[PDB]
Amino acid sequence: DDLKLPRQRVDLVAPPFVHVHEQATKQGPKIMEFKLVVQEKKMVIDEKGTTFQAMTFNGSMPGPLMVVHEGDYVEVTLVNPATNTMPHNIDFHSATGALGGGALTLINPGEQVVLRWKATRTGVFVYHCAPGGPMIPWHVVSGMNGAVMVLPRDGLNDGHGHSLRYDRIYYIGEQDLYVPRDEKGNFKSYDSPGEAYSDTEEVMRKLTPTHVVFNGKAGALTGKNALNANVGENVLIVHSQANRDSRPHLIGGHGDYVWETGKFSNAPETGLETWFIRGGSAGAALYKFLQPGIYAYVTHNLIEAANLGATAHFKVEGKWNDDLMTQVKAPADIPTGSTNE
Amino acid sequence: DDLKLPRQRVDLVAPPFVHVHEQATKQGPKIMEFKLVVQEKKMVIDEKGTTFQAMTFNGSMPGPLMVVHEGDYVEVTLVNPATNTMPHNIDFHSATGALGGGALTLINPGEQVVLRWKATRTGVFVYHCAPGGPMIPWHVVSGMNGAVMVLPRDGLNDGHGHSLRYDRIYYIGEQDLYVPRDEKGNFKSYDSPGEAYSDTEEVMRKLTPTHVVFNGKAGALTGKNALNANVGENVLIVHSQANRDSRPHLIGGHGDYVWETGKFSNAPETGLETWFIRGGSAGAALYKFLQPGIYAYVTHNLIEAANLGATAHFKVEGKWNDDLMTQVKAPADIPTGSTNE
Amino acid sequence: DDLKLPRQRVDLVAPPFVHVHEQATKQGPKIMEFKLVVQEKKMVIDEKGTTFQAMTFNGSMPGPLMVVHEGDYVEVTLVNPATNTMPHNIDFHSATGALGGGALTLINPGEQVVLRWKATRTGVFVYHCAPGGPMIPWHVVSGMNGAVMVLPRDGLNDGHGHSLRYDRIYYIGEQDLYVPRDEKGNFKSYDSPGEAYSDTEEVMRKLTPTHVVFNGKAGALTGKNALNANVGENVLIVHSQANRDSRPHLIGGHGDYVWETGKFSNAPETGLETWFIRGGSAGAALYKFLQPGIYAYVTHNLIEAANLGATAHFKVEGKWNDDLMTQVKAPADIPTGSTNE
Ligand SMILES: [Cu+2]
Ligand SMILES: [Cu+2]
Ligand SMILES: [Cu+2]
Ligand SMILES: [Cu+2]
Ligand SMILES: [Cu+2]
Ligand SMILES: [Cu+2]
Repeated sequence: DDLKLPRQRVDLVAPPFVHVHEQATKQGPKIMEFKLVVQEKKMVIDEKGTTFQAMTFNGSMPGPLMVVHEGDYVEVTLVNPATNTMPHNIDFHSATGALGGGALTLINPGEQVVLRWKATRTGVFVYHCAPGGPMIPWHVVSGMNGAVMVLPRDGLNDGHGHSLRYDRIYYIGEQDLYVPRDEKGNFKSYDSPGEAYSDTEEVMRKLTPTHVVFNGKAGALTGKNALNANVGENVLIVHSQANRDSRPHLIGGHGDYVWETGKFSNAPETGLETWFIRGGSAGAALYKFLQPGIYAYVTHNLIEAANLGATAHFKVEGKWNDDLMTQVKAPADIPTGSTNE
Repeated sequence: DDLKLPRQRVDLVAPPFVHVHEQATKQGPKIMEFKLVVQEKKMVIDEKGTTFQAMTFNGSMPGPLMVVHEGDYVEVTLVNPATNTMPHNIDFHSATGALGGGALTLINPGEQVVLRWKATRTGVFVYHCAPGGPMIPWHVVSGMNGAVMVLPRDGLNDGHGHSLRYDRIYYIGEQDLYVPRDEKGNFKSYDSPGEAYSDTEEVMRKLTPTHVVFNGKAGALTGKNALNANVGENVLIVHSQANRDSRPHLIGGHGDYVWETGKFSNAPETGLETWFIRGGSAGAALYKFLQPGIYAYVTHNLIEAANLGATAHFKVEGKWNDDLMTQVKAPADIPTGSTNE
Repeated sequence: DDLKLPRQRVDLVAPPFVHVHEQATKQGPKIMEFKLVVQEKKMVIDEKGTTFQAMTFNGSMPGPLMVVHEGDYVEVTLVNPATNTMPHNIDFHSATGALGGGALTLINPGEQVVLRWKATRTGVFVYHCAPGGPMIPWHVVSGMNGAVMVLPRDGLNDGHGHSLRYDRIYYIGEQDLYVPRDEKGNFKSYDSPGEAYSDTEEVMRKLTPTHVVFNGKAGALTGKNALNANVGENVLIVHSQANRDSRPHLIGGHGDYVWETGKFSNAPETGLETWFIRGGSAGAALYKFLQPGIYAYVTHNLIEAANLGATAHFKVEGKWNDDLMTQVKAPADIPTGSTNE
């Protein structure tokens, strides 16, 4: 029975940015059309230049954020070009049936498939490849995961009948990676994903990542690729982790409104210091910036954040508020008449 | 001062099934009588036939689910037959005082003990052995843990004054296991729990399980022992983990109503993709099946799920709903006029 | 523009105790003055006498609990005596701007600094050192972390308009430690923090602690330093973990009211068995003791609790309530007419 709704083609953009969308809408349900192209390729994952045999949707880790509204249909064309070596598929945690779509989307290199799923559940959700068996974790931790956001048609709210609107949105995909080392402790390089598999599975089995990165590599979202904001802006930070827990924290800020389980039918928690993304999920936090300067956005296992790659920066423009915080006395020599024992 | 209430003897059944019970009841408080018999025995824990020196309540991992109502008394006869080698006891996280009952239930082989605890707290709760000191984790990770459910007398509700009723209930006990390996990486076998202890403690200390299983072994709840359901049924899935965190996910479904901390005085969260069972607790999720087919129920560390044992299946009978999901175009060769870069 | 409020100097006390404070107050906002003195020193961390090159605020792990009210200003003098070897600073997760204060408080040995932050966010919050880069995790896991509590001016409430008042408060700071071992597996000793660093970083990178302790050492809060309470007392247990997740559980009790994300703008959950402190946060639980005796307070990874150091005790005075729990029959030989198969 043909589905007779308007169609809208969406052009995806690379994370941490997000394709243009409306928050609140008075449009009715549409068939929202997306295309994802699998790309297997070697990628650089850390500041020392370590390479990795990655597998991606659309060439990025994470895959791009898709945004629709409650009641829309999502029609995804998944493409597996013949330059790839592996079969792939896609599982939407937002979707109902057939293992999230994985049981309807298995494609060999040289094939494509078209899946439609109804967006009946609001929130942010993981999507990931899941070919079967041990290939499921391997494809996911090789980079084959992203997220989809299903907004209420009226946009976000605080769970107490007040509208919430973001000025800016960023998507932070966190990736646990498992890179083999040689006898001397150096990371090993491989010429194909298949050649990396056996050694990689051994590292995976011990459940300790070698790297934990945002946007696919250590330092991806620092330096010149820091995330911009301004004092007074309400920023939505979507965070996903398809395989392993995370504990996001905005250093020098808070989560004003946090859906740590990621589902907008639940009221957000207020005023959090650190929240928790359970592996296999996406969550989201709103924050209104109150101070200018550099903020570091981390997982608050600080070892992961500082030493395995999992730090992003915000650079926030505006005027400093000395009522909220001030340096009363700059560093000075301890007074000779001090005690301090 | 004798307690003058009606007595009801309950016959426990092996997980993942649950003894017969009422959800809502107009019966008053009763003394609900249960018996648990400790059994130390070698068990098979994975598809390659690895054996393990297990210690169990009632011969199963997990121990059986006990179900009572708020205000009932629970009178447990704990039996430690003289064929066992170790002292054992029982700690109910549902109970108040004496380390959950552990300080009143320590029995040598050849002894039994009778503990009564009042079910003053609603929810699902862990029970476990806890003899003292380093024996506490060892007995728990050797299999000596289960769960108890204390239902409100009016049954479950959504926290907004609407009754919730399940058509079916399953109990998923997740077990982290720590099996020693020899110099070549093969799992070691032992002739007794005591002989396994020193080598097992060394693996335990590094906090990385070798196996993470549902119902005591990899593949326990797949193949012919898949969990049955039908389209339209509301299924309650109780999940426990006595020692280590888990992140349950129903692949192709959701948690319609989830008590991830497991306590029915709190309203459930709605529409979750993945939830979180903190180690040392039980949680519960309701889901109404909307699509037929195979569903995989996992912890969403996919390495744990696919490679360490932690996958169950549901086989759901009914009619496919093409409005919720459909394969618009089956796999086909990428059109020659396609781009895809 | 000078801030013209009354000033109040607070004398901090060593954990697990808490400086005197009011729960509800009709005082207006004050500038609450605190001093923290960094101390680098070797400390004993386990029952076998293992030593560790620690770095602390005020000589303790955790640093002391600071207590203020919503709307107060907190003026902290941070002192780094010239006997220390390292630069230090302080990041308050309760504060807004400048990386929580870290970007305004970096002091060399022989210096001090004065930071003021407005207590605009209610809850319990971590504070920690964060000098920069890989020094951030190293200083934190060397002991440089504590917590601050920002109470509502009306004190705590249940989120349903009922006041909650504690009779007693304890602060449990949990510390993950990473102690190097030699080729034979023995813990290594060092003459300075700098000399320990390279070997310690290698252990940190594998993300598995060697020790997980409360109040700075295994057994700190057992034996003669057990935590006292009485039947009928409502006890607030503040728990922090600056780097790694924890799952607190009171063995033989419950969490009557739990803010596991730690922020008093959110209603607490009721009747929990086990709760979850996400690494980089503090949470809090109220419990009214109903039974006398020993209680063990653990992280419910029981391996961590029994074998890596993470057990505290409460010793509770009062009268046993046989209605809540009783030993119906003491241990006895299994009756000859028993079956039990
Ligand atoms: Cu794939
Ligand atoms: Cu998934
Ligand atoms: Cu036992
Ligand atoms: Cu327990
Ligand atoms: Cu420091
Ligand atoms: Cu921090």
